[PDB]
Amino acid sequence: GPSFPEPKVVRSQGGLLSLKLSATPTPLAIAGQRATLLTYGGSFPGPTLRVRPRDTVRLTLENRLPEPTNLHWHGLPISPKVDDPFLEIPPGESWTYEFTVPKELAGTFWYHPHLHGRVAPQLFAGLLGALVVESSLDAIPELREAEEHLLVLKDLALQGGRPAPHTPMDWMNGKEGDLVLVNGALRPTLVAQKATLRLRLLNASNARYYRLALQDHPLYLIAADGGFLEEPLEVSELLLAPGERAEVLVRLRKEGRFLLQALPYDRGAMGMMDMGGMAHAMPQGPSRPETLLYLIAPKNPKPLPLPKALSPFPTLPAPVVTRRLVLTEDMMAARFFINGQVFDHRRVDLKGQAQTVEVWEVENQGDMDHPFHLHVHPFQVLSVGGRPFPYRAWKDVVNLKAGEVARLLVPLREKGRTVFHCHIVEHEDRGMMGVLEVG
Ligand SMILES: [Cu+2]
Ligand SMILES: [Cu+2]
Ligand SMILES: [Cu+2]
Ligand SMILES: [Cu+2]
Repeated sequence: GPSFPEPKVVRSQGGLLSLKLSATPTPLAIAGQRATLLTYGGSFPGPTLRVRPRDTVRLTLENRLPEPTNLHWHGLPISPKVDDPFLEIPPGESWTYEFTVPKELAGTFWYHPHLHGRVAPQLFAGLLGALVVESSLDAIPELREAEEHLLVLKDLALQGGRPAPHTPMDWMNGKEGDLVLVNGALRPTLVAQKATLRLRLLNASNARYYRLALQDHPLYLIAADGGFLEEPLEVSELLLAPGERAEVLVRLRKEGRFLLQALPYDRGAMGMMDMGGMAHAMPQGPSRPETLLYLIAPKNPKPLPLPKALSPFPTLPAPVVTRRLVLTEDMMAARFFINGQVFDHRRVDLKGQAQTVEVWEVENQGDMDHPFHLHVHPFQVLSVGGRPFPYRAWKDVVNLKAGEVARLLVPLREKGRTVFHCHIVEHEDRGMMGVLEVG
């Protein structure tokens, strides 16, 4: 129908989003070919859930997979008793997630499986969808009058009409696929009807990075992972690591066709080489450039003025502890560590106090990029690689290139046991995850 494919939207009704969603192997048409994927709601991506603060969400997940699964409400600062990373929904069983959307929340979030050891294959097979929290700021004219679209960035590889299996190298690097899709479509065309576009961006890939650039145009960052910036930030490109989100304004400057591209980016993935007594790992180097979509500008584009301001970032109490988390790798074993340990669901690694603020220094001592994710407690990135972060906004995933230190301001919110881990999900399944208990 519409030239631009976008997941179906389910909205709350009278302050309640009540929905039954089954995770099921589903025959689909994807990228001009028939394939059986694992989907929520029979679609890839799963449906977009659009809610408002203080809405009630009642989501019954029926597991029709041959293996156990669960849901992670990625980015939502709700209770880890609801967003429970240790829950197992057995095959054939159902579980109902009921939570209230926090009052002070806005932006693009998402849901996907989080059963340790099975995350990478289930996510890669198509189990993912977006959750949008619409705010009163969406009513200001500079945003309301913009044309809005969600872009779910997720790649795929097919073998015999099914998701390609994980190889040993996939477990080491994180699996990337040759089909680089937007909303499950291969290089769709967006024929813009307005000159200002508001694009909600989601990197739902296992491991692929998206070094985003729109031909002949800057991007205006207005929101990060878990909330608005304080004011629009002009960027020439925008890197989205696995699990990250962003919202940008695009102000179309002239008529024409403009490529939105994932420019070449070296995240440190490795190959293997044998050159006579060698048999050692070699960098894959940068990814080849990918076209994500074709953007057709309307006739005589006159974009709206940018919003002068978005949302003030909260003033946070002085922190009461500093934590250091060091990431390391054993590439040939495909094992990944935090402070020298692999995940153990029985072991509590960190113990913090709710409503206190902590400083987290996360240090990448590996040679690969590692996008560090913390559940339940959104954070403020202060600096990465010794460079001050140029905006204030809630994030829940922060990318660390090799050698870099990120300093995060972490306010602890809901009490309970939750996790932190690399969002190259193969690395999480292979041990790069730890346990935080908030009391
Ligand atoms: Cu996630
Ligand atoms: Cu998460
Ligand atoms: Cu990693
Ligand atoms: Cu997680």
